[PDB]
Amino acid sequence: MRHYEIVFMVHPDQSEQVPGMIERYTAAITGAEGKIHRLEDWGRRQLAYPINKLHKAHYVLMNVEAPQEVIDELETTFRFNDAVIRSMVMRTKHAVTEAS
Amino acid sequence: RKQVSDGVAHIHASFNNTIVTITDRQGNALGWATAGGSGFRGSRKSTPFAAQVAAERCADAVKEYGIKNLEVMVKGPGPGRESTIRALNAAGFRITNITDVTPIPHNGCRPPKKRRV
Amino acid sequence: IKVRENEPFDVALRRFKRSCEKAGVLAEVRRREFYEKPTTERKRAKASAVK
Amino acid sequence: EIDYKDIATLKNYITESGKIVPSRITGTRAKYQRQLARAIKRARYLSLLPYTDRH
Amino acid sequence: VKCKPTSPGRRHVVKVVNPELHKGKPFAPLLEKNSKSGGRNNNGRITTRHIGGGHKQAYRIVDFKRNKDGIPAVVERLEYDPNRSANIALVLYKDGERRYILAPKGLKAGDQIQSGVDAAIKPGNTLPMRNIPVGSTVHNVEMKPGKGGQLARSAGTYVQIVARDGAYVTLRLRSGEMRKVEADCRATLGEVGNAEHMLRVLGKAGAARWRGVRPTVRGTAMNPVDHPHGGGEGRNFGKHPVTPWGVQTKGKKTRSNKRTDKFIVRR
RNA sequence: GUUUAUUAAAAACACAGCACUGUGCAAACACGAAAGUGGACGUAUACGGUGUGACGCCUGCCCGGUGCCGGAAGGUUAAU
RNA sequence: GGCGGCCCCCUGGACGAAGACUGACGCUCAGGUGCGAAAGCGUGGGGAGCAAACAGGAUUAGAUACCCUGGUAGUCCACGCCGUAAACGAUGUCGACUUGGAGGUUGUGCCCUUGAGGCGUGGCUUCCGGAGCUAACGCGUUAAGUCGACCGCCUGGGGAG
Repeated sequence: MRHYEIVFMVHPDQSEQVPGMIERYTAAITGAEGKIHRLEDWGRRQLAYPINKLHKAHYVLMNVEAPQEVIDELETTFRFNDAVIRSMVMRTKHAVTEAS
Repeated sequence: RKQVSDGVAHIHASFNNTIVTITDRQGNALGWATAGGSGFRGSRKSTPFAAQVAAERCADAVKEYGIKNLEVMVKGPGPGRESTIRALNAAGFRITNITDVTPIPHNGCRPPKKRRV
Repeated sequence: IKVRENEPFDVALRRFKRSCEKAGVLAEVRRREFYEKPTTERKRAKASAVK
Repeated sequence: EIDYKDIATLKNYITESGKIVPSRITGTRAKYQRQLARAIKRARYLSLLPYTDRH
Repeated sequence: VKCKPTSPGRRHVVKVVNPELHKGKPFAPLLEKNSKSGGRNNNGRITTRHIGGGHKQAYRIVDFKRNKDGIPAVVERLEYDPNRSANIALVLYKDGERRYILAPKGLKAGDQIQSGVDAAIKPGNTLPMRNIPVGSTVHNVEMKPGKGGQLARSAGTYVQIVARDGAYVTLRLRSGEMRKVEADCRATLGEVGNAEHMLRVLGKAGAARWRGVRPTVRGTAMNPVDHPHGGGEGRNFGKHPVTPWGVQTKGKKTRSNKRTDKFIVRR
């Protein structure tokens, strides 16, 4: 229940794939019985560097009260996903529940 | 003979020489010249008079490709940092940007040590 | 590190990048770096500056 | 100032070279500055504090 | 030899410190499904493969193809094979059958053996590389995509799946890493079973090269009735190549079918 | 050791590691005119060159010449 | 010694505290136990960029050279005989030492927290203060001036590591 602040970057224009693909990431968190403090559609925002060439991403952030048994599974199912630009995980010093 | 309007000026400033290298708005060659190869080849070819003459002599050729304005791309400076910029603009090619991306280069690649010098 | 000039009569507004990135980055690196002996030297210099 | 909603209002402490200025200029208490330092860190790596001009 | 169990040679108390000392990998009888290898060279007639001495080949492990994919299985034993130094093991499949498989270092527990199109990523019989992740270890490789195992043995030859290379044309291996063969080939995972039997000398001799054969021992030295050299008096001293065919570098290949090697940096 | 019974009876040396080497595989070798049988029920840590001289250190150096070949900037000047 | 981003696991040391429970189970150590900067042995390699050797063009009173392109080893190390030299209060074990006063920092008790910290107060660290002690630089109580438990080293040139 570590309070994993996790930002993941998917492919920019797949606005119809992603609403369900968050359901295909949260599905690992509920399994754990772990729980979502915040969960943010950051949208088609631009990039700091030229990664995976379409100069934007579809950014998603969440703050999960979820155990260590999920995070190497999450890391895997972001990484094995050819639609995932980059993905990163911060944790603890309380929870965030306020949007960005 | 190209009517590109836009050029991209790789100003090799430099520590030993001066080569003002214009590519097009896409990335292939367009026009160029130098100090050392224009009549100077030795311990005398990077000088603030030479670095301005390199740019002016690059401009005498570059004119034929139909090109009015440019950016400046810095990826290896030296004597003199602003001299080759002023000298393309003097010779009428408008400097609308300076892109100072220049690789230092940073610690771990540790560039040539040479004589203690 | 990207900086316009406008109307470009060779304006020379390009000048403010001396603050660090263009100009300060040569403290370590020139041909060659310093390699040995620059680490306690940074804090040695703090004592020459008390004036 | 430990967390997000306040550091989007405190970008005044970024000097023009794109870096966080030494507090000599206002004079803050150590606890509060050392809080804001970690609020800034999470906003750096998450690009919610988008550090210097081109990024 | 730095792994465990390493099994070291004895103290200097006898002429044989090595060979291999491993307990727990010879068993009997030679179990129902088996066969042997035949006589001496007998090619018909003037034999071209030198020195011979060809008795006792002897028995070999009859399991090739190994295409039994998604029927799950479990592990009784592991053995040896002296033809390949290998870590070969007894795999009971839960339809109603026993096989002999080319398994890695300690694949027993009796474990969770199962393979195939999409169904598993586990320890797995023969597994299509197009269906599964990237990795260092691969082993089997059906040498062209329906033929059979390129490697019949787990002797350290790490053949390595690269990711998105050239439309499915993977592997990063030994003598030519642009071998370029399709991920429609089958893996098993993986290439380290018995390091120990091959990371050290077995002997000077041991049974592997005197009870049933002779190896090479001569070609150039003695009697000029063979090689291009060299008079006698212990002198030789000349220019003597491997005629008509060459030796210490030249290459031999021009054309052939497949012939996919593409860069082959040599040395 | 019983090894070239037949000059020596070893004062021959068959070991066995290995850098390089033959082949990305109808793999090298082809005995036979047609086998594809050795190697294979097998992969370049299987199998072959040319050898190795317990074991463990140790293999400085030195490219003038001649090997080994491998190449392509360019001249000698053939089928084409 | 010695690592520079952050994290999952084994979760070092600690060490700020309402206390509970036992009453010196203690300190400090030689032979040994672990650790062990430079280096050799590796056994198989992971085989950028730079640069000893490697290889020369060059500056030639000889360069057997330093350049400058090209150049490995050093980068680091699974694993383990590693002694070992510059890791100096030229210096352990420490309790009592209570003129002190000044900073640099860390945690924290108490304030109409109108406050730049006021009244406090240990720890981590440095500053550098009498009576003495005393050459000359000045060191001035935790510091060499008192008092001490030892596991020590200390046998003069040159004989030696």
